[PDB]
Amino acid sequence: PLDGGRFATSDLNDLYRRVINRNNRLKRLLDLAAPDIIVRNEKRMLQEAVDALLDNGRRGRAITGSNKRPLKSLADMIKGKQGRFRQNLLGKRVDYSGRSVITVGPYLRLHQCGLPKKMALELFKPFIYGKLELRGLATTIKAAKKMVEREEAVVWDILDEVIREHPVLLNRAPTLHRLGIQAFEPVLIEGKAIQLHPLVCAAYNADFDGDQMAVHVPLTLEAQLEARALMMSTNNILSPANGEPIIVPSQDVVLGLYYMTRDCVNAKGEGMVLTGPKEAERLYRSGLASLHARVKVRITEYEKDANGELVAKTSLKDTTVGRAILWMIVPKGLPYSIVNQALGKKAISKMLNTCYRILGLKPTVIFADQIMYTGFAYAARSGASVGIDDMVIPEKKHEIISEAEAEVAEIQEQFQSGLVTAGERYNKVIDIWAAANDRVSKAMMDNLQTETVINRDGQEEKQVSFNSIYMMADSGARGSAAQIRQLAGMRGLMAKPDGSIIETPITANFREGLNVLQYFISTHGARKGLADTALKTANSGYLTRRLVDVAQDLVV
Amino acid sequence: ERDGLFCARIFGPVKDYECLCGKYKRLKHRGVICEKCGVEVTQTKVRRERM
Amino acid sequence: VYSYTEKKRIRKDFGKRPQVLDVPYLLSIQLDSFQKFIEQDPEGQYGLEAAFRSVFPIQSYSGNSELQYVSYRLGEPVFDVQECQIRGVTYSAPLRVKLRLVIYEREAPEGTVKDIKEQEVYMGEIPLMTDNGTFVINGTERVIVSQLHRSPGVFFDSDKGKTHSSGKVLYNARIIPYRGSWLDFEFDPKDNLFVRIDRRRKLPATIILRALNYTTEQILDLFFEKVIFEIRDNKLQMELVPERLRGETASFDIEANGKVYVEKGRRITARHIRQLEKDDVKLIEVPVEYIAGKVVAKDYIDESTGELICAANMELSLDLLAKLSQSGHKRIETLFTNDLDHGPYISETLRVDPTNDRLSALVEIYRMMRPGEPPTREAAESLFENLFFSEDRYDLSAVGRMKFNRSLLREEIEGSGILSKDDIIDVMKKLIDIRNGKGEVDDIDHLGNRRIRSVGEMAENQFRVGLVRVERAVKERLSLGDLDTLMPQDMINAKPISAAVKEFFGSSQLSQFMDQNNPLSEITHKRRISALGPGGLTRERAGFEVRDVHPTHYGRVCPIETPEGPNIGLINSLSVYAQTNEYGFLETPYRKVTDGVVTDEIHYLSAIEEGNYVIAQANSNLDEEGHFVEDLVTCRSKGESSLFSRDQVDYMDVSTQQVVSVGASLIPFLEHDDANRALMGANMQRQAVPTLRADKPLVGTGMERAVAVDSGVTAVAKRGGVVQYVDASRIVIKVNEDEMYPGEAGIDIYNLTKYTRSNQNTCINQMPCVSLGEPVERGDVLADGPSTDLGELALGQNMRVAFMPWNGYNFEDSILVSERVVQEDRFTTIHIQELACVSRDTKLGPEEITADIPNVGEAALSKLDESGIVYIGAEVTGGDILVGKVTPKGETQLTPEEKLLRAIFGEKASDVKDSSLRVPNGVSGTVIDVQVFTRDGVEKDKRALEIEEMQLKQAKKDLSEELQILEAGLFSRIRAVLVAGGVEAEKLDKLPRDRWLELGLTDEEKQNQLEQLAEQYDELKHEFEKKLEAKRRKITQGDDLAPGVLKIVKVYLAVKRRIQPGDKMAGRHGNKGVISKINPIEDMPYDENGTPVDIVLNPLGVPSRMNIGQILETHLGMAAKGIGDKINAMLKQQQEVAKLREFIQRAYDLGADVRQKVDLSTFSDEEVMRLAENLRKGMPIATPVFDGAKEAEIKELLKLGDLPTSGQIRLYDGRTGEQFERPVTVGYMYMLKLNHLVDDKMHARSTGSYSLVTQQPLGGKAQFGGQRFGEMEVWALEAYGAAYTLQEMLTVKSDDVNGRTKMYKNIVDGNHQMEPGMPESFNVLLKEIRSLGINIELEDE
DNA sequence: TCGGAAGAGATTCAGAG
RNA sequence: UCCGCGGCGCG
DNA sequence: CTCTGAATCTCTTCCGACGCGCCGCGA
Ligand SMILES: [Mg+2]
Ligand SMILES: [Zn+2]
Repeated sequence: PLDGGRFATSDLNDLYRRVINRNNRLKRLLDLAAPDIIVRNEKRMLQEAVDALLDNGRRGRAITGSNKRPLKSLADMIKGKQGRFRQNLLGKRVDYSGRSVITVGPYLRLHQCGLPKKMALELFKPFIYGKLELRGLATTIKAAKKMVEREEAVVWDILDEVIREHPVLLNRAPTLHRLGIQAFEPVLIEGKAIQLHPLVCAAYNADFDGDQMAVHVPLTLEAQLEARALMMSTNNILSPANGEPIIVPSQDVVLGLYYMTRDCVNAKGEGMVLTGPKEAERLYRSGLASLHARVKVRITEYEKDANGELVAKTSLKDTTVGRAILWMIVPKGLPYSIVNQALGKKAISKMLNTCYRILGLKPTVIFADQIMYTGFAYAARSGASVGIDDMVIPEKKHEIISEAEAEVAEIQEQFQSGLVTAGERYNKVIDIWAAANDRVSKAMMDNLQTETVINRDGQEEKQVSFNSIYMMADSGARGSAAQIRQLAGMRGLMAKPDGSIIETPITANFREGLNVLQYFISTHGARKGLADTALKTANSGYLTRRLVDVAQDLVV
Repeated sequence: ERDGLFCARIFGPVKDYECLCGKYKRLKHRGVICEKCGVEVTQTKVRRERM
Repeated sequence: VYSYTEKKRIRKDFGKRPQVLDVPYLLSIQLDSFQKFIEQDPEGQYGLEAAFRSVFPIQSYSGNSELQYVSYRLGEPVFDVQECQIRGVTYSAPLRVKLRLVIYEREAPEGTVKDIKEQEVYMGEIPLMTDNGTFVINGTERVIVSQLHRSPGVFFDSDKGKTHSSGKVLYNARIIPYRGSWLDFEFDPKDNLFVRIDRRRKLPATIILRALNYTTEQILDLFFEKVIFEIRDNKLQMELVPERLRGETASFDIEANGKVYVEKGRRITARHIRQLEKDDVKLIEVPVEYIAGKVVAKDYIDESTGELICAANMELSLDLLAKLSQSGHKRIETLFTNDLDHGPYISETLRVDPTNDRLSALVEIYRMMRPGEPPTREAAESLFENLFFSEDRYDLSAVGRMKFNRSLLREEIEGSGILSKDDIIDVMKKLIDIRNGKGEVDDIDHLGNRRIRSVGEMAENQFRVGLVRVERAVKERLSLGDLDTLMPQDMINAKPISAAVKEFFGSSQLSQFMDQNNPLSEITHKRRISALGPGGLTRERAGFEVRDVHPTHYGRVCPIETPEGPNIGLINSLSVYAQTNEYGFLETPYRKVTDGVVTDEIHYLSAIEEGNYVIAQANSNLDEEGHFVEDLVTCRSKGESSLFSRDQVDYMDVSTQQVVSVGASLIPFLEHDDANRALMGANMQRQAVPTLRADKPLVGTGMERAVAVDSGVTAVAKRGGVVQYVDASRIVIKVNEDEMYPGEAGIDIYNLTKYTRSNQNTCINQMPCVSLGEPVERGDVLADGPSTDLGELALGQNMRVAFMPWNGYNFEDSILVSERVVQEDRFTTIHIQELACVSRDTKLGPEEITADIPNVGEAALSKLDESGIVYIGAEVTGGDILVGKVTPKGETQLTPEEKLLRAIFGEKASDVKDSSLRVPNGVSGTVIDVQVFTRDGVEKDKRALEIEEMQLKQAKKDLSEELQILEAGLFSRIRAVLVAGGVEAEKLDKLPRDRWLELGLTDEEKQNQLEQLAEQYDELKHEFEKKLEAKRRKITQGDDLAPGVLKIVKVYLAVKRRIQPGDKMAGRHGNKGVISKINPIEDMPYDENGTPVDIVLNPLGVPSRMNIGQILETHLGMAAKGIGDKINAMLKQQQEVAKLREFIQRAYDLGADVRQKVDLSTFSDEEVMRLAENLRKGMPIATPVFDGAKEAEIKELLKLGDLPTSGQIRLYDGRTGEQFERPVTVGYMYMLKLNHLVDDKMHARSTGSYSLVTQQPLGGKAQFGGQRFGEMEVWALEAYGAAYTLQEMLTVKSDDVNGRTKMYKNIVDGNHQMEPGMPESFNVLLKEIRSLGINIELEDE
């Protein structure tokens, strides 16, 4: 039925009605002894009607309705992405599910996700009915329903009681690889945003610029045992694509660790001796020494002996206050040398991997959580920030560009004298512009990367710069040499839509203003890339569907 | 309508144990046919089944 | 100099480049095209008159009678625009046409009329564009997107061998009409020429050539060039152009002037050609092999027998040559095949053709076009002729003619819209020339080739469809019956016209629903250009090449504003200055160069002409003489940038910002950031939501004024004067004496849209921003609208931002917000939701609105009146009843035992049930308006009668207040005229106003003016009474509503919504972020003076996204408020205004060579004080897009502000009280809320409804359905060993009609059992497969 | 009441008789 | 309590 | 000079992610 008492007829009903009408017409023309050609025409129409009923559009022009659309025959109910097979037999809609905008929560342990109270109440309403009647607070389902809809705080106590060990599944569309669905043990928060642990968020391929996520609750106890034993994020440390761990920090965590382990030639309290890492932590927190100061410290480490015992060793080593602080969280069994250098992303990755191979799963999990906490805290205390003065422009650049344009004028006038073909003139100009761009990039990196500061004894000495953007790139937290090159050095050649390279490179960097011409020609690459990814997604999805279909039978 | 695309006499009643004629209304006659019409006293689920 | 109004908050410009042309009226395309559509026109060029003349007159031959067209006129729209929006009726006016019917006598000449009848036909109703450029359809705002499509004409195209893949190149030329069949011509890997019609089939071209009235020999003579040979005995001569020799290899000796000279086996070169040309050779003697291998050009006849031995396109058979030479026809004609220049393609087509004659080709074409029927000469001839040459079945519009000629290089510019023989043969010759390689294919993506079609053309096309349908009806009526005893009023049926036009405005793909988040969004949606729609393109078939930027986009289409995702490239926005040429090609302004001095004259160019000339880059520096400083000025020409001397330059760009649209133009510091992020920011800016209180943006772009005024939301001063009166909702302005017209009251009034549902549920409110007695100027803004302050765009808000990682709460673009922001309601927004209640005369008893609800507590009903409607102003929450409605349930017969069971149970099993409207779950708010609409003949209830009474009282008081104000103006004009001389001011003062108007002070033109205004007063009171009578009947009259509904009730619910974690906020440079934490104000980092930060952003995003510009914005913010802070303190100490005056003058002078040059010495001190009052909250800074503030100027401004020169400051962590070792960038930034509030998305379903066919749970939030466990997730589960949860996901939770009941039971009982049945969708699949006639069944039961 | 790839059918060319 | 079709919108 | 097989050409059919959200309309 429809508004106003109308009815939407399914197209199948109309096709059936047409076939019925043609059958009735043919039978009437037969039983009243019609002439030959009339009954032949009627039966040909009937055959065409049956063709329409089964597979309208399979031959010739398709039948159509008032909307000028082709009617969906029976065959169309099974063919195509809207077909019954793909839409319903696979990919069912499901009860006991919710969706919400995700949000960073750093205070969560590894295996627990923050779930809004309202969603929890709605999802577990049947369980709440059950337990509420079981504990005798409600007698009938009507009583339970009216009580839960009034949110009598005893319902909140029951709700806190029910979920205490009840894992839930979190899913992010598209579920590109099996990590896309994971299991978590919920924690109840007021608000309306689902809170994730950032480490697993990195694995989800998710971000926090507004990505939604869906949550399902398992019903049976075998199902929740499966969710705990198989799917819990504490198990999915190793990706299936390769043996390396998937739980790897990025962004602020890596920046914080990098800052914490970087040393400088001269700092507050350099050269003193600390009887233990605890005293290093004290001296830092009391403010009598900066993290970067190099110092000798007494440290104990352990090794897995030939029998399997953690035999101890203790010695004096040269290190930094920050490095001792970080070492204090390291579990027993790893060698101190793992820490005593500027820790980048790859160093942390191999550190987690070596922890997982040397020790069991749970020490690695605890190590990951401690890493996340300490990295965030010390990054915050660091106060790293980016300013306009940081993107230093190498003053050599003007000279190099003047040289390049002089050579361009030289080759152009050489062509004006007819001494060369135009194609080789183009090639020479392109080559000299590329050479100049590389020279400018090298000058920019050299100026940015290192700087001079006074030593303890009162003399100048070079050291790796603490320039913020360089620190972000060098740590591997974010960015790359290409992005830094574009930010400060001249960004160079760009391609016409045909892929050919424009003779005149974009000379201004991002810090100085780009003229309208440079900007306009640059937009070509931007829209090329956006269209590129837009198209690539579909092909990737299609290819994955294929591979899955071919290989789905194979089981050990 | 009788003999129509939705003819209850063929496909069964529109409602559980309700004859089109209104002859019978409850499960006391469950599984019997009406005499005024060929509809059967059964559940609506049969509507999904019968071809 | 500045207007007085603009003296409030004089924004500081920084642009160095002067501006020579103000931005045009932003909506001009829509309004002007619609005006062109509807306005009267004597020449019948466009619109209604053109459409009518293109069909009328209508003549009947057997009837010997004619229908002909006098004129058209458009009636008055019965309803105003706000009435249409309230009552849901399309804003339309009646189409009136003057028509004449003619009957002649039955004797020659047929032109001898005998009777004429004339009358006016109400042939349809047509929508009118509102003043803001949007149509009103039903109850909705709709704006028609102007389409961009391929122009009609002829194009030439090649594929790089992709089809055949052997490495050759294939060519095709296509002709596209405005309407009618396509033709395209194509080559082949075998070099044959083929023609196809609407891409039906593939046929040799000669078929058409002989279908055209040309014979084979004529075809060869026309297409090819001919060479002549002579035979005498057995000596052979040929007649030669020496150039014709070029290309061949001189394998045989060749003679000229009686001497023979050839280097055998060698190719003839230019020295040979010159030798022969100076020889002036004419006829030469050649061997038999040379004439061998040459085609026979035409038929040849032997007179000794009357026989033919030569056919067309035949090779030279030496036997035939001997026979014809002995017969006497010693002359022979042949074609020439240069392997490059003179390909034999047409000859090969003539060889491969199946047809032999004109009629054979005609019938073959007919059977191709019309399969399955016997051909007939008349049928084929009629089909061909009407197809190509019936000017009503096929038409190249005048633009088609222009492009067709100009691509064929013909001198003519105009011509008949139908093709012709010469046109076809010329285009075929051009295609041949392209195949030879003496030309180039056409580039269709080029912007000089595609055309903008506005609303007027689509409207007139649909109206023409209506006209042709009506014409068929009229000719049918003329054929069927008499001609004298009827009037054409009945002959014309309006139904097809109204059907077509309403179908266009409602249904059409380009009639898309309007968006109204903010004035900028409305502007950009009105201006938007779409490549899709009728005759357009499809998202699936759009390849990269149409999406990609084309170098002639510059200055015409903004490259930045395109939407993201699958629609990218296919949707664009007009650049700011681009306007439509009359032919629909885009047009851009330029400044004339005249011998090194820019003339500052303006010329408009299209992509073709722009490509032809040399245009200089905008940022080129100039002297005051107009000479460029640099000699080697950089310019662009023919799609390439280079350097040129001062004299070569032909044109100069008008302004720096002409490459971008408004949406991009708003972004400050655009010249400093990547294109991806700029694109995302430009698109996101549209989604901004208007805040509770507007705020100016500190770092603007000057464009805000133009956009805010040009949009329809703000009330603009249409007539200068002085503001007499203002309240919360009405503005009354006294027009000055000189500006007012004679006989006018000299007073104008405006009424503000106080509160209404926006098209995306946001608020729409107008707030006055003037005070009593302030002068107002023509074009001033009197009342702000949403996101407008003092007439400047006010989308966002100003926030104090520090760039610093903070305890992971800003991890991965997350935003952390200080509670102080929440407490000040900085981002609080007001939302309106509209709910409808429909009362129906349903079967089994009618359904009525009432307060008599069964099975409900009385407290809820107390919120309602006795009629069953909530009182306005009542707070209401989720699950509560707003209006009570009740449905009868039919008989619901109970057996007596069930009757007594019910009786012992209670009042249950009632035949009458609740159906009342309920608050949507989770929503709460306050009820602001209630509306009823009801069918005629039904009684108005208490709520209905009370609201009708209040509405009629409102109408009466409004009309009477208008009367009072306007009569006060009229009598003020009486005073003004009477004081001018012969005064009796006190003698009148004793007399009442009626005496004033009646009495005569003099006997002169003044008394004529008094009489004129007295007649004005009589006329205005009479029109007032007529208006009120019409208003009262219009209010009291009922409504049509819909079938089956007796009465509808609509209730309006308003809700105040608050910033909350999970909400999405973003900044203009395109850095989205979800708010992930609110913080007690104590915990936020605070600077040395103790003022906390408000928003903490992650810095790590900046280098990787390359949004460097935003950092600069931050710095400017810290500078801007800096001055504000200082001036604020300078005000707070209450010192002499002269000191702050000189300080402000310094702050304006601070720029270097800036165009601003504003001086305070002309300002009086109270104006200076008002300026300071507005400047207290910071000094707004204006930075143009590509001529923005430089870093040196930023540093200078900061230094004058006493802030750190680097822009970084020391900072203390509030949570510990310690100090960060690194300096931090803290400044001011402009932030938006993105209308993706968390409470609109959070959703959860334990159980609920289920679908009919599939028995699966419903989908979507509205139906309270569940999420979809898509197949990718199923594969994810399969990757684990997690079988049991998969089985539970499929069977019990989803589709088992009994298993889920069992599961619900067991869960309630506390036992987590499971019992998997069978998915009902599987049974559905089985039944469908069986119904298909294929037997499928289970086995081993 | 569009471009690309693969398969099937039809037509043409070469080799063998 | 509902089959969609078209459209924008965010992932 | 003719017949058959193989090769080539022409015509027809199939396919080009997953997920949510609003609006309109529905002979
Ligand atoms: Mg995302
Ligand atoms: Zn019966």
